[PDB]
Amino acid sequence: SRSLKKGPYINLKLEKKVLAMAVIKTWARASMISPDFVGHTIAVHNGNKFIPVFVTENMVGHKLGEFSPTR
Amino acid sequence: QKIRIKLKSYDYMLVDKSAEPIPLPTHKRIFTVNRSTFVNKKSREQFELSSYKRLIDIYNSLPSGVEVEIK
Amino acid sequence: RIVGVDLPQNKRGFIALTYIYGIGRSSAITILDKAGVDRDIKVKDWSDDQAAAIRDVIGAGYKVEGDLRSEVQLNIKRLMDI
Amino acid sequence: DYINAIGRRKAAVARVYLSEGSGKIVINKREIEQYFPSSILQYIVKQPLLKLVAAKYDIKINLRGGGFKGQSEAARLAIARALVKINPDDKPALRSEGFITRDPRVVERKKPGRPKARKRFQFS
Amino acid sequence: LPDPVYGDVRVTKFVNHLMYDGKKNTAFSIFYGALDIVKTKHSEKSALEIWKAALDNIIRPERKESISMKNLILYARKRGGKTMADKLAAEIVDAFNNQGAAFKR
Amino acid sequence: AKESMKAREVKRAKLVAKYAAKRAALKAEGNYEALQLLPKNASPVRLHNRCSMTGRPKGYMRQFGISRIQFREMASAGLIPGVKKASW
RNA sequence: GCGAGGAACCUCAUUUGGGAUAUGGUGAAAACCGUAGGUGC
RNA sequence: GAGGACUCUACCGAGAGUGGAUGACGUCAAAUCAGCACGGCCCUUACAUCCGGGGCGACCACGUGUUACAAUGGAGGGACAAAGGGCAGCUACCGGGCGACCGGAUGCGAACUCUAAACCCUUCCCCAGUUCGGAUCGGAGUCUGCAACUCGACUCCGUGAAGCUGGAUUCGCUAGUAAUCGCGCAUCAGCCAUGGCGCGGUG
Ligand SMILES: [K+]
Repeated sequence: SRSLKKGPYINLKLEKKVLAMAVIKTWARASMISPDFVGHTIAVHNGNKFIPVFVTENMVGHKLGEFSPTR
Repeated sequence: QKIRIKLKSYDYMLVDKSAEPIPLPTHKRIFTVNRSTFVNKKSREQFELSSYKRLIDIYNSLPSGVEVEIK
Repeated sequence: RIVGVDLPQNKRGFIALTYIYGIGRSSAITILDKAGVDRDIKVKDWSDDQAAAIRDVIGAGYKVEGDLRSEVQLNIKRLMDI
Repeated sequence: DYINAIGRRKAAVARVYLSEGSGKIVINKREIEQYFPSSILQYIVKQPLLKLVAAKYDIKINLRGGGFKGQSEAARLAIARALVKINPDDKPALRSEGFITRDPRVVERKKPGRPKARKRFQFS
Repeated sequence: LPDPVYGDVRVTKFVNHLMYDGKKNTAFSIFYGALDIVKTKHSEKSALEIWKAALDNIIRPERKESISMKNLILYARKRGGKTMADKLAAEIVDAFNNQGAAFKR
Repeated sequence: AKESMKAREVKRAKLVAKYAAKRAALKAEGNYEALQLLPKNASPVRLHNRCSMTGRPKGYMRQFGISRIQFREMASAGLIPGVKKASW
């Protein structure tokens, strides 16, 4: 896992877009979901499509690419 | 006070002729590569690269390929 | 016996404590050291005070059975719902 | 002072200093009964002394390299040639039992294309 | 090669036959334990003489000795038991008594 | 092989050498919300060791900087100083 | 258990999409904005 | 100060060798245009070129291996003594730590630093799918790296699967050899390394 000395890996641009916020498209598959994301529609790239994800409190703490299969 | 001269090369005759001496143990490296340029494994040949070192001392006070350290 | 489980009496304690769902060999050794019981005598050769100490060490700080099964099943169900 | 000899067996070199005394074999600043706790290993090292001579010599041995069977066999060879220096009439008594001959067998190098020296991969 | 306790090359050859995996002192210990058990349980002559008589009870003479030792070891492995020496002692006593699945097999 | 491979390798080396100071300054401290603002090419993790002349990215040797086939060629040709062929 | 004796990004040739042929702002990045080559046969 | 090491020379059975490399002598239209050059053809508003995000890792048959299926054994506690090869990286020593290694410091660009296990004693297990086995899955973390979801390694705590020595057939060798036990290196930020290349113990 990611070491606690570094903290969570949240993409700064995606976090800024969510805080300033419609479905938000992104390629940040390795971004960790933060509690501020809850209640938002994030369309994650998967290789050829943008799978939409509605963020709920249960998903907090998981990478955004876990809810968008590639194969 | 003393001066120590350490010679080192890759040719024993060359260092022996250069040093006008305690003989230090040699450093022999062995490289193993595939004879073929493609999938044909199990056919290998060995290339040896040797380093010969000599030490001399002068108490109270060269061909190419030899490096000499004076201390 | 000890907690909902009847251990094999003839076995030594440090291996007979592994028959509970939440305890392995290392947890058994740790619990024996914490309760001060030797790891050589059998389960049958336990005083009531020794058994009470072992039971109190097991409780209030360990998930053993029933609760552990419910927690594992809840985690599996949450992962499935994910 | 001390009759000197050397023995080699695999990657193990033994040095012997045999002086007049009463037993008391010391190896690497340690007693022979505590350095080699196996009775087979003590029988190999003290073999040529019993063949001819024990309880009449004090022996100090320095060992380096190899394992316990390599060192014990190397130590036996060193003692065997040290006894022939003390008396030239003891040579046939030691060669007949096969003690002065050095065994030159060492671990063979691993050839390429094979997992071991003479072991080949399974073809099928 | 001399035996470490008895000084007979036949004992060394038998231990060589017994040897597994390159471990020779283990085979020596097994043989000596079996020779001790053959005297502790049952048991005339010494353990070494009893073992030699059992080998005789069980073509070049060297080949005969080798096949006798191999047969004795094979049937010792075949018979049941927990400790290998505890097993093998039964083969020595049974070959001395001239019976069992080992004899004439 | 190819030419775009070598061109982008040289570009990566140039960017890494350009940004080698600020990245170390940010890594020595605890800063990570700004360490992700550096371009991905600037990190030294995208630096493969290609052959110096042919450009083969496999079979690389660190001592000489050449692949195994090129090494055998030059060792047979005598171009590499010191390296000989074992008689055994 | 091979070219491969180091496929998370790079390697990478394969697929989808966006480009071109000093500071800001817009961008996932490339990039934008104002003040000969082929790892093709 | 010369018994070993280490590295230079000279003789070596007519009397009481081995391992490896050389391969004039070869046929397969055998393999290699993707190591590298190169005759011909085909791409230039794209088969050229830059970048993000995916794939090469998705799920029955064959080959090559690693663990086992256990008492010539597993566990716990003590005693052992190797050859070769690496070190801008390994690390002497003090403590935060259960542990992976972090945080202060010390030598070392190399006859200062990483190298044993199988063995030898003592005790438990006593034939049980077990104190055998270690697959799979849940939780906590430690690293590397901008980033570990697809898709890394390692360390703790649980969970504990098939597996009771394997039919027809078939593979490897003739001695420091098979069978075993550990150690090291190449590429490499990390690593899938149970692979490849070597080194020694007992035998
Ligand atoms: K790399």
